[PDB]
Amino acid sequence: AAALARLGLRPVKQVRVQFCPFEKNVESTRTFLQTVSSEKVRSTNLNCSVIADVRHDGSEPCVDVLFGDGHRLIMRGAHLTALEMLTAFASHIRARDAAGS
Amino acid sequence: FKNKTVLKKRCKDCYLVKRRGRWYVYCKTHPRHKQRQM
Amino acid sequence: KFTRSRIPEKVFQASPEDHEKYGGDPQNPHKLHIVTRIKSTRRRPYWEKDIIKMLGLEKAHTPQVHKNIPSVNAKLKVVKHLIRIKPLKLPQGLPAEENMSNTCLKSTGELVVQWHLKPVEQ
Amino acid sequence: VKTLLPVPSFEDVSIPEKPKLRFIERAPLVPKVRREPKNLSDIRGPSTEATEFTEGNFAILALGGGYLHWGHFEMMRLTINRSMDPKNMFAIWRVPAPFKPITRKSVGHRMGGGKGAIDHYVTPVKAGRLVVEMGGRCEFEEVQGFLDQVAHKLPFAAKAVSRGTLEKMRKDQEERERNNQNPWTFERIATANMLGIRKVLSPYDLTHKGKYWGKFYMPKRV
Amino acid sequence: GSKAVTRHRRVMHFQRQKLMAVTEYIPPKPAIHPSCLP
Amino acid sequence: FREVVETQEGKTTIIEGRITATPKESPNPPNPSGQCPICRWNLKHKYNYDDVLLLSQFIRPHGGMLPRKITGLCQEEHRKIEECVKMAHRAGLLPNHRPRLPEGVVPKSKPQLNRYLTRWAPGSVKPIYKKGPRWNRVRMPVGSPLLRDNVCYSRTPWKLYH
Amino acid sequence: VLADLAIYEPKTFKSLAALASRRRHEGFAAALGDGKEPEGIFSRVVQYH
Amino acid sequence: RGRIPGRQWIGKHRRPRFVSLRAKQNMIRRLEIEAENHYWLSM
Amino acid sequence: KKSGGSSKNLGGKSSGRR
RNA sequence: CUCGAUGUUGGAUCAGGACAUCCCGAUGGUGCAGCCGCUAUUAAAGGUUCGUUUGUUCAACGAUUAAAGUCCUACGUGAUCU
Ligand code: FES
Ligand SMILES: [K+]
Ligand SMILES: [K+]
Ligand SMILES: [K+]
Ligand SMILES: [K+]
Ligand SMILES: [Mg+2]
Ligand SMILES: [Mg+2]
Ligand SMILES: [Mg+2]
Ligand SMILES: [Mg+2]
Ligand SMILES: [Mg+2]
Ligand SMILES: [Mg+2]
Ligand SMILES: [Mg+2]
Ligand SMILES: [Mg+2]
Ligand SMILES: [Mg+2]
Ligand SMILES: [Zn+2]
Repeated sequence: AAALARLGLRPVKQVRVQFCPFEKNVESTRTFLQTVSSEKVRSTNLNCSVIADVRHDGSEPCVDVLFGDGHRLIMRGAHLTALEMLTAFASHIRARDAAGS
Repeated sequence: FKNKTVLKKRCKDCYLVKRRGRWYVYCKTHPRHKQRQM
Repeated sequence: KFTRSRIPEKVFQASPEDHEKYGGDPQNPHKLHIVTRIKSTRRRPYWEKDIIKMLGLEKAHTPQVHKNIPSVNAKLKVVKHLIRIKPLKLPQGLPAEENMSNTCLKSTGELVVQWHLKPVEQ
Repeated sequence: VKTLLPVPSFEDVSIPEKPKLRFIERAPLVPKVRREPKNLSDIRGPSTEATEFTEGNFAILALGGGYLHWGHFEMMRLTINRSMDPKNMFAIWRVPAPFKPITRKSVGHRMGGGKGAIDHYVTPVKAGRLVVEMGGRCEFEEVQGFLDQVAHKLPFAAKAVSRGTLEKMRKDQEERERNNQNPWTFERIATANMLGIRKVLSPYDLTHKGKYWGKFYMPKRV
Repeated sequence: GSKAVTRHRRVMHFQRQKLMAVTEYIPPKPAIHPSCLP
Repeated sequence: FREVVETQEGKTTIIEGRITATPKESPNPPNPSGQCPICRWNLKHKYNYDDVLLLSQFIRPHGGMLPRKITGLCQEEHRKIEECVKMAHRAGLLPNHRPRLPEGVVPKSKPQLNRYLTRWAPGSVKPIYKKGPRWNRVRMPVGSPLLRDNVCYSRTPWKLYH
Repeated sequence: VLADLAIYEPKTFKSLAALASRRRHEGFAAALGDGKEPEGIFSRVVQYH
Repeated sequence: RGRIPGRQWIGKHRRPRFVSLRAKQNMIRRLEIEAENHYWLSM
Repeated sequence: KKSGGSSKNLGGKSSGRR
């Protein structure tokens, strides 16, 4: 959260974290929720919604990020680590922010 | 950079790195902490 | 100051492990030593020089036979670092008058009473 | 559930009335007149006095021989009295005040003309002696920091120790002597004068056994 | 010559140097490294 | 092993991960009691910098070392292989494990010097301008001291300083 | 004599080299063995008395 | 460069001499002879 | 060349009595 | 070592070398805004003044200079001079 709080959530408009907690492949996605739901990260931009959608459909976990530019980032966490998703999420924040300005 | 026989980290932001065959202390927060192994 | 060296008596008390290594019998001690000088008396104190002469060891690499008795051993201990000590072995017994002239001292320390200079038919 | 452990209690420990190190004088009360020989054998070989703990639990061990002049005592006193907690710590001297007189000849003069005049005094120290002893309601990690700082400034190889590390140090040396795989040792060879080796050795080498050379101590020697 | 106790480490007679070299501690070596066994 | 693929379609990026084929350790190791891959196959003290068939199993596709927690090596063997891999790269024995170059980068032509048993990185070493007397000679290290215990088939021990 | 043989009797010298090589290989075989093997044919020593 | 002060093998500062492998083996070989001398002088 | 001192200890030159 | 002689201060002349760099080059740190400085790393290719008094080496002083460096060379150099 410290590393992600330095960069901020300024270009981000929504972050939706979808997982089925009774499945066995959601730990990375739940760890991603823990980091982005932190008060430090969330306080960098109060206009960015962070949503946790819990399901019991048997579907694979997903992280759907909507930026203010209108672009989307979909990270499927069934075979991704929390570090990888946070690294990719940081990279796209570092890019989309430059495009807007 | 001050030459030192014994390298010591002076703050939490100092990091030890071995470059060009010798150890260095680098610090971005306080550049005065920079040290070179003698 | 450099002086004569007193050797503790414990140095000359053989342990059971030593008997296995070297093959001597504490209950049947050998009678005679084979003594050969293998070191120079140069750069050694005069008292060591003097004892080497007394033992007849002036010429290096020349075996001399000596009695294995306390008095002789006392001299040998002074110059133990200059010599090699081996037990004289008599596989065919002592030489007799008939075979006095046909003896040879082998490198094993065995004094044989017959020296044929022939191969063994065995 | 991180497992917690009990902590030692020092409530049973007592603190003296003057925990700090007393002042050491440059020269003894009455100045000496009789000039003494150099007698270098007072810093040579193992120490036979002040090798064990008496009151405290922590000390600075001497790993070599040397002479402590007054300048060394002031460094020890000030550094220790400043870094210690008087309420929970106390320190004592394990070495006497400088008593051995050291003569000097006036600068620029030639050899001869008698002996010089007494210049200063020193305290001889042998290897294996405790120089300062500390104790009180404290662990080893608390005092070891500034004790090693003092030990580094001594004129001989020194090191801060405790009742435990000193004991382990000694038992580790005995273990090395027992499991030594080398069939040849300095003691066996020297005592039996093998190879006539006593012609290059000293009479003291019969007791030092190759662990001591002049004032230097070699702990890795068995 | 120099005295038996010197401020520097005095050079040894060559025979004594050899004596020291030949009488160095040799640690017991296990047949199989203990870390390679259960 | 696991691959991570980034597919950008229009305005939407999709990051996924797939599980590819994974190699399996050969069956029936000669020393099942062994505690790491090296001693399980009786390889301790019996490999060198040029044993790329061995070394290549413990490195990443771009030549980097793999963590000790993943490979299962002990600290001692892990350090030996690490040094052996550095020497293998410097000797040119791993031509298909080169560093990743970003698009548009073509290294300039550099002088080719054949070398082997190279302990240090070339750029970090200074010339020996003053060799010193015979009794205090400055030596040129060859090989690695980590391999000092390797099986020696000659009566002369490995010379690590030339 | 060995130097003379090398120059003027090279076939005899090669035989001597072969003999030495054979005796050398027998040494290795013996050293590797645990005493089970009998002595090498060329390793047998003629005893005198 | 690399001069030894005064004469090489005397005095305070000397040329250092090192112990070679064969110097060690030579010494050990004579130590074994003397050790055996001790034994045969014990009976 | 500074002028030096002198030893203040006289006598003590007797030979051994045997 | 040299007294059946290894010529003894300073200067002139010509300088060889070390770098522990005075100036010029490249860098890190700074209680480095800038202009000036201080400190350290690297660098010995090139350069490093003229005068009054003093036998002086030095020192003081005048006027300059990018700078007026520290040392070794039989305190370099008298079969070259003084
Ligand atoms: S545990 Fe056997 S070599 Fe690593
Ligand atoms: K010290
Ligand atoms: K000398
Ligand atoms: K003269
Ligand atoms: K004048
Ligand atoms: Mg003396
Ligand atoms: Mg000389
Ligand atoms: Mg008298
Ligand atoms: Mg008299
Ligand atoms: Mg003449
Ligand atoms: Mg010049
Ligand atoms: Mg420099
Ligand atoms: Mg001159
Ligand atoms: Mg001339
Ligand atoms: Zn710092």
